[PDB]
Amino acid sequence: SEESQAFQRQLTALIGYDVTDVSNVHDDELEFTRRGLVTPRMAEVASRDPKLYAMHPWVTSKPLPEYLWKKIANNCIFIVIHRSTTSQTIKVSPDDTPGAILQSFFTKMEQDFVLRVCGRDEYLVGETPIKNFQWVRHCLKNGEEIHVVLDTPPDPALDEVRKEETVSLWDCDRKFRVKIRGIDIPVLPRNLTVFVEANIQHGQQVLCQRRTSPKPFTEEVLWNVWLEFSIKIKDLPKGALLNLQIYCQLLYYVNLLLIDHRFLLRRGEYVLHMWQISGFNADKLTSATNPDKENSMSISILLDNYCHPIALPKHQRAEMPNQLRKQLEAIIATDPLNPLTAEDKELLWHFRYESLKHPKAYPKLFSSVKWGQQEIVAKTYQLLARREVWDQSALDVGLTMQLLDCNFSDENVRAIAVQKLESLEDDDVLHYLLQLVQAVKFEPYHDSALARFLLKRGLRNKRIGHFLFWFLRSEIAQSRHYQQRFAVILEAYLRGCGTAMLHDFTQQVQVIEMLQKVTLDIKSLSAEVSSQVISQLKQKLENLQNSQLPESFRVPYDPGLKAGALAIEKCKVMASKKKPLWLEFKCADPTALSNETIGIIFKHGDDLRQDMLILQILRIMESIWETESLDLCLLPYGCISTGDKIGMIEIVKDATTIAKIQQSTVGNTGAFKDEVLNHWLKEKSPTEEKFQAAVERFVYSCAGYCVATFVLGIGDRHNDNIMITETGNLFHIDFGHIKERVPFVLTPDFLFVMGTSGKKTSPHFQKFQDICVKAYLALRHHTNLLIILFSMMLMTGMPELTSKEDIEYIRDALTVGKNEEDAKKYFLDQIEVCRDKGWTVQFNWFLH
Ligand SMILES: COc1ccc(-c2cccc(S(=O)(=O)N3CCN(c4nccnc4-c4ccc(OC)cc4)CC3)c2)cc1
Repeated sequence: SEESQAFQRQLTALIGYDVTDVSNVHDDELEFTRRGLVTPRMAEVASRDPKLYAMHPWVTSKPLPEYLWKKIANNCIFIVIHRSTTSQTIKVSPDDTPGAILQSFFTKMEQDFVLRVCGRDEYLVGETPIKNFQWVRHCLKNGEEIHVVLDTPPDPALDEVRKEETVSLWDCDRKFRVKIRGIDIPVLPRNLTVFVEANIQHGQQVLCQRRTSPKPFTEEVLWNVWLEFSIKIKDLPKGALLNLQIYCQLLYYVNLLLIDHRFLLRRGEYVLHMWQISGFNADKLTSATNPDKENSMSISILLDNYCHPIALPKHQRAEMPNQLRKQLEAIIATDPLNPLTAEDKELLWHFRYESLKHPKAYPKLFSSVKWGQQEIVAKTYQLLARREVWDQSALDVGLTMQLLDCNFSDENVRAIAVQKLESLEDDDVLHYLLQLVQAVKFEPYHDSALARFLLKRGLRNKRIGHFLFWFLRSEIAQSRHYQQRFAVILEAYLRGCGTAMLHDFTQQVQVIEMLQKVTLDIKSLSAEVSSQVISQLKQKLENLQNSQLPESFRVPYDPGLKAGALAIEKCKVMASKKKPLWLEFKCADPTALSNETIGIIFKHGDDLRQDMLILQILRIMESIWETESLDLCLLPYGCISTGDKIGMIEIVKDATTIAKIQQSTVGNTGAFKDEVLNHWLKEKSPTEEKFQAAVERFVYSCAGYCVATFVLGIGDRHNDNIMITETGNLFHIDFGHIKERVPFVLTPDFLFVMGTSGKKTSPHFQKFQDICVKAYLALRHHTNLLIILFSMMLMTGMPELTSKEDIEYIRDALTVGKNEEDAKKYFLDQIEVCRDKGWTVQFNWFLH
């Protein structure tokens, strides 16, 4: 039809990639995944409650934090309910249902009304106590009033979805072989000899290696040689990768899955365009080929074809000594970055039913399996069929994440990690979502349980689905390595989210494309900002607003908010290397009880996915702290990669950098004075109440950021990259932008404000040291979780292209090993290194 061809053409523009494109493909896998995902998508669309889908309430089952409780004086919460123009402040209990709060409204003077948060497409509905709604919790934390507009449900017809579209391998004792025909590149000019190393890999584990003779590095090098491996064909596991690498030293690589998605041994002829190494990475593991056929290195190979095909079948007492049990338990209580030795692995494997009794043992036990041995692998599966302990176990997200990393390539190992994730409520899925999307890079096949968990969760909740879109779209628009997989996963989502989200995504995508042009132009007018730039900006925004540009769009980093018209007078270009656009918008919603403006920074030039990852991890730290009743007042500002080297960032209101506070100079030229931050703080606070409230928030936020940045290894920052709000909330910005050194930014200007300038102690600095220690020890209760996120982040987001060594930073900084008091002391040390010390690093940067 056309019809369907129009839709597909719609889809393509949203995704920013053509899933029907069959040009950079050498098999069926992608098309096969497209059709495979029809079922899971249709089962979730059909099974969806349409009423709750449309109103997407955002709730949690977590207790309301202690902190939080102390903001509810007499078991009471006030809710102001608007209707045209009148508004009454009902009195409510924290366990009252929105059902109960509507009866308590009509009786306190046609059932079809919901409470809608004023100024936002956010609903307080369903069978949840009002205190357990995240908006309600947001309000309680920030000391704001809870304003709701009594109105009519959203019509679920707007979310309507358009009706849609052998010889056994274990009988083969032959050793496996690949013919290397040759390599061909259109131009050399690196400025030698070369060989091809051929690896049989299973999830980063090298099973097997054969290599070619060196030959001179011409534009074309023929070999043309059989490389016979030590490994039999019957022992090739599912997920086995043929990895082909070109040396002198590593210059190019490419991969070919040896067992395909239909369980068939790969046969025949391939010409494969390779990826280049650029002067330890999820990129190294991709099954995708370079689409750039004009410029890339190519390798030509032949797989030992047999006119008969080869599948891959689908698998159908005693007691431990006391001291070996203790040997084992010591292994199991060791952290994720701790190397297993050959001995440890053998102990793990020999005593593998004992090991199964401990869910924490599983990464290390599955890391002790010989995946290059058909019979051992078979015994691993017999083991995983015996899973009562794993299934009864309390979800541990840290443990589960670990089974979904680069070390686990077996479908069946990974499927029990996803099994566990099913029990996460939507609030927790949102916390981990970007890390779960990224973990899709460690999957061998396009269609995986993980991909289907993400799809399912995205289709079941519009807030999840919103972030799944942008997170997937971000990767598609800058990862050639994975854009084909992620595009197929994104199209799948897109075919089940409903007509209204499709409409919304289009406008957002449209707004974003318009603003890209508008900032490309301004970057190039402005050399390394003049009248005739804020001429041509205010000009271009006008000639768009006003054009062309949508009447409203949803804010991608905060989908409950809708932006309307530009505030053209408030829009500047920031005085910065990359000329970011500071934009401000009118809020589309009339029921918005303020006049405040929606601020959005748009920047070309930098890859914003690193920031995303760090910001997401800090939010995890806050939920970790929340479990121990600590609020460190972070501001993990919104920030979304929207396409290639572009994206938007939340303007935090009433906020300046610390540099600007100092640069009302001060006599440059140079450095720096201790009061000023405090005077600015007094200058911005009216009452002595608010001032001291501000000094307090400062003590918490400073502590949060000192801990959070130290653990992540990104605390040695210059103060043009540290901001503070008028109410005292300190925050770091711009994690892109990742001797003498410093573990964090605690400069004399922060110390004054705490009242310990020049150099002694004070009540506030005493609180600071105490809060830092509690915070630090709380994160350490979750050492494993943090070690896995950090190591995943580096591998999926941090070029570099990183080395077991960069990853080990965090265990050092988390002082793995140590006890509560040696760790308390370590961090109290770090607080002292900053004090010594003072302004040198800030001054030093001046030095240029
Ligand atoms: C207003 O609240 C903010 C929220 C987030 C951010 C932000 C977060 C991450 C990155 C960016 S950026 O790349 O657009 N940024 C880079 C650093 N940057 C500066 N560099 C040197 C000196 N000053 C700045 C700067 C100026 C103003 C400012 O906000 C008022 C923030 C930083 C400005 C623009 C900005 C800035 C302000």
